[PDB]
Amino acid sequence: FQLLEPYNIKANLRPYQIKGFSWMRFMNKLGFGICLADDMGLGKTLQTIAVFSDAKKENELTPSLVICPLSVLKNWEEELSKFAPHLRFAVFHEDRSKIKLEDYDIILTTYAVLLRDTRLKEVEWKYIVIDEAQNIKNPQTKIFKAVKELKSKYRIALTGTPIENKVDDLWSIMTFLNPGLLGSYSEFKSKFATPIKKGDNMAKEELKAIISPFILRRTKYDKAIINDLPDKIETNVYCNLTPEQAAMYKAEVENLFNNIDSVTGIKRKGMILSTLLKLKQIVDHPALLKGGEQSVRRSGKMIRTMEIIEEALDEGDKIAIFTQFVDMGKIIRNIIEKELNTEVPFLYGELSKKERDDIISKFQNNPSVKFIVLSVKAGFGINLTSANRVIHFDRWWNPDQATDRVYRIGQTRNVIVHKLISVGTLEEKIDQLLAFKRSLFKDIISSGDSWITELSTEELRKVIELSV
DNA sequence: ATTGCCGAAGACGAAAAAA
DNA sequence: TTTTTTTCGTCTTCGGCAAT
Repeated sequence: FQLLEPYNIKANLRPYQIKGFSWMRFMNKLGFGICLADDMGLGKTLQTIAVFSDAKKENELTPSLVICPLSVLKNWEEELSKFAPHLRFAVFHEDRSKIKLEDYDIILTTYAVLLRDTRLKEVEWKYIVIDEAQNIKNPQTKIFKAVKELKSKYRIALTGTPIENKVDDLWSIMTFLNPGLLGSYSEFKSKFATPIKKGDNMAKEELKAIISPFILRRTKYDKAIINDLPDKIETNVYCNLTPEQAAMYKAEVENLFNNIDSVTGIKRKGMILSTLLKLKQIVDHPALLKGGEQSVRRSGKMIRTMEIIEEALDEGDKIAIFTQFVDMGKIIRNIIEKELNTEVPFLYGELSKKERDDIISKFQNNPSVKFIVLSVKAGFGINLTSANRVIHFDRWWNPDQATDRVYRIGQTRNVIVHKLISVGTLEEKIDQLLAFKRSLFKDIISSGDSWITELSTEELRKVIELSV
């Protein structure tokens, strides 16, 4: 064994990532299928990229395949090009005929697409990374079928949850990594499964022992790492619009550009403001403008928010959701309370200082109260030191750590901050400008969003209009 | 307390229409 | 032939509801 050196990775890997990355490689080189199971938050992706980078210099990368959930496609896209500008990749999703596999180091696909494309089926793959491997639990599924039939020199199954404790899920992921290690799903099931399930120790102990050398996992509270992680970790959660929202969106956009031409001056700014405002609501949830049933299905953000809440809950986290519309504040609280059948305090302006402080007390002190929804604009006294998980539903903060400090966010415990952005909306494109620069793109942008009202009818169109 | 056979719903593509 | 919006269809998990 030996700790490798992050190759041309464009970032500083914390100790545990330098040990998980090199532990992964070491085993791959000794010809084994391993599984990285660290907690989301520990950055499996990056690590998995450090591997790629090194596997590339030793000439063992090109061509490798990554199979992930649609949810996280742009996530790899982004992390790849930022941390490894030097690695060539292709997204295999649409117009997949205009893509020649072999001419790229890496190829990103979807479990979905694997089930409908032979070209993949028949390649000599160096690496094959199954992202969020839970998508394979049931060996009866077709994707399991489709995935085992693939050809690979090296494999890595990435998962968020512990496999060491879900007997049924272990097999597929394990057998994919190293075929045979557990026999047949039938054979396995009646020597470990039913046995372990039926209360057995000599079963687990062994089963564990056979597997353990292929599974590396590190929680966010592991002494080793609690103090190395940044105290505030921020990921961008990509959301898709529901057909309904996209109609409304498209509807409002192609409407401003039917009157914008008519007017100018003061009214041009105002016009673009409300139309901007209506958009920022349509992406949040359609009921904000149409009323009607406040369902999770009507909104893309609500769909992702629920998936997140699910994980976070899986480690008694205390989640805090922010939103610029009081009305959105009520819907979110309503949906969560009903669906999870839990208690959810909601804090916004109007409430009496005595009311506020009553809620913040329920949040940090009642063991059962796991959420809290806030609809306020920073300049008040909110004490959120109990929150380890935070969600920004929409972009409610004045264009930050000086905003998190108004509340006591980093303060007392490591915290993961999810930032929701609707793909193709003005939400993603406006980041493409905040990230565009903060030397020439940061001064007038502090002036609220007024800076957008001056843009230019053609530029405004590229920014607010729905993209593909 | 386990299986197992609907129905139902949701998530994703792809074919099918059509300003 | 194009390009865009709708509808269609497959895979898959899960909530009953009977039945051992």
